[PDB]
Amino acid sequence: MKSITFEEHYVIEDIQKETNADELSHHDERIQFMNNQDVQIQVLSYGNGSPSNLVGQKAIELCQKANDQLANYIAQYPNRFVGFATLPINEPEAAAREFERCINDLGFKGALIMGRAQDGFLDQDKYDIIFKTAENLDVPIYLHPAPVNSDIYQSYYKGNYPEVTAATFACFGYGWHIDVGIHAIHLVLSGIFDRYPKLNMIIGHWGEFIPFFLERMDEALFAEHLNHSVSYYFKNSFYITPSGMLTKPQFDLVKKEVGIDRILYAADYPYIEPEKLGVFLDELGLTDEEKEKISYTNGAKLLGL
Ligand SMILES: [Ca+2]
Repeated sequence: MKSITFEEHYVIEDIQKETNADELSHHDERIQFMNNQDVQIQVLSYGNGSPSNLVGQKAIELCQKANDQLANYIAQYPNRFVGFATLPINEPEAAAREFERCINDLGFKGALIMGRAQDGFLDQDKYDIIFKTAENLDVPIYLHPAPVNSDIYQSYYKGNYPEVTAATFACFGYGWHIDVGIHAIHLVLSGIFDRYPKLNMIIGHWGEFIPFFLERMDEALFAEHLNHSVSYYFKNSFYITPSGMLTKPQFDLVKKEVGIDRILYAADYPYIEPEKLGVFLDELGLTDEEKEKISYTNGAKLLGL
């Protein structure tokens, strides 16, 4: 059974010099992984050091270059890849125009945004245009982690242990996942999904802790200004992926909280190269219908394939 994978990364060497298997030129290594793991399509997004974290004209020009080079690559292998836009978030009106260009000119099927803006989370009024654009284009936004701000690193992650421990704790060990979950909650609480009810967002790492507390948020997080309960937005406007963390207890929690229709597959290639990607869905006690949904059908519907 073939899959569509949603959190698969690339970088461009020349863009990296300005800002190894992640390099877009490493085509054969990418295809070997996909073929061996029964992956039909990788949805490609910029990886480490994305130009989306830069400011002004430089951020604009480097995102345009990344998107153009990605589109040239997909045009060579159109049956195996779909593109997600890289946006200069620190320039929101320019980001919304680049989003439109990616969808309408480049044939991309959404955007992946790493971290947050230089001035905070994307619930701020100035970023509303990005979400409005995504709904208008009928495409999702994948909200991905990135390094936390220095004030969070110093308050929460530095402690009585080595610096390498503090850095990994702040990043992929825990911290940047806590951060992206909080960012996604800001988006819900700000009413983005009441303004743009057809908008869908995607989050990785089994929901960035959010599914652990859905029932508790409905009971304890006061949000009477929204049209729906807090949990409703995660069940109806979000999709969740594993990001190559192929662990059953988290899958079971996510299935009970959001349901099978909201789960998409993802490997986090090449930062994770999960050897069990092609067999994991067979170890969860799922029906063939459920396996088909997670592997390809939920994603094919979302991407309009
Ligand atoms: Ca990733």
